Amino acid sequence: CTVPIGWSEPVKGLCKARFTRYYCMGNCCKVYEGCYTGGYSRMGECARNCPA
Amino acid sequence: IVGGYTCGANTVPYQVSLNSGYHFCGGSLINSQWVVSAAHCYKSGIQVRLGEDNINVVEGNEQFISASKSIVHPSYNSNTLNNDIMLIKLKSAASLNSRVASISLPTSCASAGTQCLISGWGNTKSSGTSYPDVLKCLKAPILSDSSCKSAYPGQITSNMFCAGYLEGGKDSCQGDSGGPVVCSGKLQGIVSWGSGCAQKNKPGVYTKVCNYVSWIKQTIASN
Ligand SMILES: [Ca+2]
Ligand SMILES: [Cl-]
Repeated sequence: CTVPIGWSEPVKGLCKARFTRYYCMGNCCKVYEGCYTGGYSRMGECARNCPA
Repeated sequence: IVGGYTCGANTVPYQVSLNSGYHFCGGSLINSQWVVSAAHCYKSGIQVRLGEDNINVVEGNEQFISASKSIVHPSYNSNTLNNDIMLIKLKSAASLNSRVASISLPTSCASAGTQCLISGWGNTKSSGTSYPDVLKCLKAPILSDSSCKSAYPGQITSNMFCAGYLEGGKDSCQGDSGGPVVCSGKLQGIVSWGSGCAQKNKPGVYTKVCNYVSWIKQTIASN
């Protein structure tokens, strides 16, 4: 999944956890590692909800 | 840990990795059946990994133990991160040895200027991502409350302190949360939050463990 330059990505949390979350970025789900509470914990759950 | 160095295998024997299929937070072993971490690290399905150095290679000193209880502070506030502390009970007791050892709780709070040791398997880059195999370490001073509030006005409670650097380049980072800040042989802090990592004028913020001695004791006694 390639996110174009300028796209609005998820807001980085201030906490210092490294959760793995999958977020829909336009056409496809991309993995985000950090203090993220949004998106989905399972890639397939993101994918069936992407686009949105 | 950004701007730090290699601790050396099992030299931080109270350091644990919290794993849920991957490393997501650290913690600190405080007795054979209890770990201290951050409340914001709470999730289902936690395995505690003690005795780790390289978290991606079995080196033989690991103990893998499920978290049987994961107990956030009841007054943890997920918006302000006040009371950012959690206790994890181990399903079976750790076998304490030279590589897996508890860290003493504080009897009193630490003072500004004290150099502490902060450790973890978090990101080593302040922009982009590089997660280490082996445990990383940073020596960092406790900053004054007024300096902490200058950096983070309106955001610092009595249960938080700042430690690190104001000029950038040295900090804890994502993946270090929940892990130790040890000062003078005592667990004084828990890696909690900051404005990014290793940014100018934005030191790391840590849960102030000395305020929670009674809660920790009572929680352990009652669970
Ligand atoms: Ca290992
Ligand atoms: Cl999946």
